[PDB]
Amino acid sequence: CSPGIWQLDCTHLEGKVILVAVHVASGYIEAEVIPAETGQETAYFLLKLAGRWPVKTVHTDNGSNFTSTTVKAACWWAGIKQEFAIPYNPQSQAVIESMNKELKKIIGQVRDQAEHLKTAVQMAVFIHNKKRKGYSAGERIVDIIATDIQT
Repeated sequence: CSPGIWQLDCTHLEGKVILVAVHVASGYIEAEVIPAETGQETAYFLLKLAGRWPVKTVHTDNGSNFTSTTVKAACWWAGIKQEFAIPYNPQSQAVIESMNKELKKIIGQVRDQAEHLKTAVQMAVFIHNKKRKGYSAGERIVDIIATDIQT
């Protein structure tokens, strides 16, 4: 997949909101637990992600998520463009559903090893990214980005 493409969605659990970002080419995930879905939270997460990885385009399965002035400002500042659903590449959509499915499963498995849901979500990200499938998603993302540096 292009190395600059990410998917970003929110999922719901225990009355809280989990923002889940997946780097399409590797399956690596980043997530945060946010009070409720807001354009301000989506924008803040996008700016954080773009300062950490070379984010070129972001796709989502809820296009309305990216309407607000504040999200448009964050994409403008960071130089991100939206990847328009339209025929969401079949291999790509399959990566995204699969990583999202895997994360929700892991959260459930570690949930009682943490008091708060946000702690279990980050234990689930950690497990997910370090799981060898072979290399892990964490290994794959650094390989892909590092290889992309050198034209």
